[PDB]
Amino acid sequence: EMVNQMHEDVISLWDQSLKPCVKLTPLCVTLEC
Amino acid sequence: GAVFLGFLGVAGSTMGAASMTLTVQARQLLSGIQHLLQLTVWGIKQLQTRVLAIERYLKDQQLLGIWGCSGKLICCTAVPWNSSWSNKSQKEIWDNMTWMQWDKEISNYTNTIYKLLEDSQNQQESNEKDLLALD
Amino acid sequence: GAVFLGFLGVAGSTMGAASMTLTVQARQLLSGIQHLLQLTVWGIKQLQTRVLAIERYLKDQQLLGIWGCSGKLICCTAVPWNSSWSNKSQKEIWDNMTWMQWDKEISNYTNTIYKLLEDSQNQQESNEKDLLALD
Amino acid sequence: TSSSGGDLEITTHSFTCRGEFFYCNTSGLFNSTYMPNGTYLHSSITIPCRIKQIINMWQEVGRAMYAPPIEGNITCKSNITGLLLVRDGGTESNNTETNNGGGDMRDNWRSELYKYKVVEIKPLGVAPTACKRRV
Amino acid sequence: KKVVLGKKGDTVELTCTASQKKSIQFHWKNSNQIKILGNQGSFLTKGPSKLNDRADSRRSLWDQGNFPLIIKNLKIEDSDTYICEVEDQKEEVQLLVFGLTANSDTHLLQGQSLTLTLESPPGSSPSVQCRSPRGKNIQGGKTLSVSQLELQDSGTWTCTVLQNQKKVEFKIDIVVL
Ligand SMILES: *[C@@H]1O[C@H](CO)[C@@H](O)[C@H](O)[C@H]1NC(C)=O
Ligand SMILES: *[C@@H]1O[C@H](CO)[C@@H](O)[C@H](O)[C@H]1NC(C)=O
Ligand SMILES: *[C@@H]1O[C@H](CO)[C@@H](O)[C@H](O)[C@H]1NC(C)=O
Ligand SMILES: *[C@@H]1O[C@H](CO)[C@@H](O)[C@H](O)[C@H]1NC(C)=O
Ligand SMILES: *[C@@H]1O[C@H](CO)[C@@H](O)[C@H](O)[C@H]1NC(C)=O
Ligand SMILES: *[C@@H]1O[C@H](CO)[C@@H](O)[C@H](O)[C@H]1NC(C)=O
Ligand SMILES: *[C@@H]1O[C@H](CO)[C@@H](O)[C@H](O)[C@H]1NC(C)=O
Ligand SMILES: *[C@@H]1O[C@H](CO)[C@@H](O)[C@H](O)[C@H]1NC(C)=O
Ligand SMILES: *[C@@H]1O[C@H](CO)[C@@H](O)[C@H](O)[C@H]1NC(C)=O
Ligand SMILES: *[C@@H]1O[C@H](CO)[C@@H](O)[C@H](O)[C@H]1NC(C)=O
Repeated sequence: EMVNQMHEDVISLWDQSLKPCVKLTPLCVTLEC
Repeated sequence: GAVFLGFLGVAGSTMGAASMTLTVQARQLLSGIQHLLQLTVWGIKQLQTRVLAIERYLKDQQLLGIWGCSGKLICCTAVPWNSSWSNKSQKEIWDNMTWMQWDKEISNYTNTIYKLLEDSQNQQESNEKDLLALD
Repeated sequence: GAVFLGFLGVAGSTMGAASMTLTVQARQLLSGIQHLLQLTVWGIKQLQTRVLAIERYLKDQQLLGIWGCSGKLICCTAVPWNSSWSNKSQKEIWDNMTWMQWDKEISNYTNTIYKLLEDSQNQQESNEKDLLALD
Repeated sequence: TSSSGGDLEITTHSFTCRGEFFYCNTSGLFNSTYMPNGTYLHSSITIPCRIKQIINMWQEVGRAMYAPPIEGNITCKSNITGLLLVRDGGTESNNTETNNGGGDMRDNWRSELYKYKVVEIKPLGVAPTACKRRV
Repeated sequence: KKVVLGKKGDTVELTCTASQKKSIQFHWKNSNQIKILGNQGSFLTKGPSKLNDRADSRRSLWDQGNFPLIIKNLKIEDSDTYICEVEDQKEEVQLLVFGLTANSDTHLLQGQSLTLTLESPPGSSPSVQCRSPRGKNIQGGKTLSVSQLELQDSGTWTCTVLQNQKKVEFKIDIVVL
């Protein structure tokens, strides 16, 4: 999990590193189908 | 106990509570199984405390030395008690006078006990030589 | 042992090797006979480690306390072994299973031994009182 | 023998330069068969990988929308350490074999950490002796 | 076992469950395990199959642990078991898609006849229960026919086919002139 830790360190790095102009991210909150 | 030390009980918990939380502090720490350009100075001040903790820690955790149980966490001495000092038995003792309000009852024998304790340590040294005077 | 601690042997060296490098660590440390404006922060981070070394060092080097040999580096307990635990004799023991691959063989009795050990400590306390019940 | 396609980042050589990446099809270097010879052909000559702007994230599912690029004059070199592959397998196959692709970082940075195994110290150790106390 | 069905022209939905609810690695793979659709971390590996051109999935849902798989414009060959192997189990949908039509194309007359053809995929034992605007419950198997076709039979015919516990409705359009 040291590898996961490096992973999350990198994901932490990338976003103040890289600036998405308009990020269209998705979401849902549980409502069963 | 509010700090790295005082770690053998909780305040208000009377004696027996803290006395037994001794061993569970042991058993609980046994297995182990933003940052500003001037956060420097807070870390710094954060440092001392921990050192001083160990320092005092030893400093008399050390001088449990002349008391014959340095290093450890639990003495049992070898002195005859003076009922004039507290005149209480373990039952109410450990369950009452949540220590902070316990030792004030004996705020004066504070050094008489150190007296008698180091005294019995020297007593042991004397008997060791008495016993060794032949073989 | 890669750090200020773990200082009683070398990895891969099986048990006897580390067990004896104990005394030579003793005997080897007995006699004693560019810097950047922000090197600050490295020194800083360098600090913790050493403290924490002593801190953990004690922290159970301390709680060898209830184990009856705090402070020191070498216990000998007083418990009856369970051949069910390892069933090995010093010969292969010390010369094989370079410990890291030794204790995994007993990765479960990890706390049963602490059990029996503190248990025999309390056993000693009980016998001390039995023996003192007359004189 | 098969670069099916889909989301560009698993198939195409996708790599970070100018903050952005270079996206071509399965035309280059992806082809050769091996029975005892390769299957391609034969300075900076050619291969057509171009840039997009609306990328996907390797991080958390969901799109993203980056900026118009720089006028030009860019360059990136490299030193390939290795490659990322899985058989394009199945059960339709008869004696030809094909490998085929990678987009999970948790290995993308694990061709560099097979060594690193973090461990605590368990510097408290148990062993047998013939050690027991006075009764 | 959990089937789905299609209509030779529709889409369909296929389900994948996950308890961590976390977008962990799933792959969609047919009977003999070609790769079809696969979560590779935060990505979808359009596998090397017959379905390098069609299949898909609602992408957002993954960060919920529900991974879908659709087969758009089903033709009878996309009819095959699938599998989803999210963490330690391999949920199998089974899709047996067909379609149907009638013989007559544009021209019919009153008192004539018309027949049916249902393009089942192999291994199916369905039963065609078929309807009419006039209540002609054509009770039988595949090839449904009637010797009476009239102006009153105008209007489409709600035809249906039972393939292992399900059916799906059908046009049989009827136009005169
Ligand atoms: C303190 O009072 C509470 C009453 O809610 C009691 O349960 C608790 O045992 C008391 N503390 C001690 C040390 O007895
Ligand atoms: C303490 O007790 C001993 C014997 O029990 C006695 O000789 C001594 O005078 C006592 N001292 C005090 C201060 O009570
Ligand atoms: C002091 O100790 C004696 C011992 O017999 C006991 O009877 C008495 O109640 C105690 N008195 C006080 C005030 O603690
Ligand atoms: C502690 O004191 C309370 C009253 O002050 C009493 O009810 C209780 O019994 C005492 N503790 C013991 C162990 O007797
Ligand atoms: C016990 O300590 C208090 C502390 O204020 C002191 O006043 C008192 O005199 C001491 N006891 C005796 C017997 O002197
Ligand atoms: C480990 O193997 C080496 C051989 O390369 C040997 O010299 C050494 O004695 C072995 N380790 C121990 C602890 O004996
Ligand atoms: C350990 O040994 C003692 C006696 O040698 C025995 O009574 C006990 O059951 C043993 N326990 C295990 C876990 O082997
Ligand atoms: C267990 O101990 C017995 C004691 O005599 C010995 O004979 C036997 O070889 C040992 N077995 C293992 C697996 O250590
Ligand atoms: C340790 O194991 C090796 C191989 O199993 C053997 O050669 C060696 O003699 C063993 N150690 C002892 C002390 O027997
Ligand atoms: C000994 O430890 C192992 C560690 O994996 C454990 O699986 C096993 O259950 C333990 N022994 C017994 C008898 O439970």
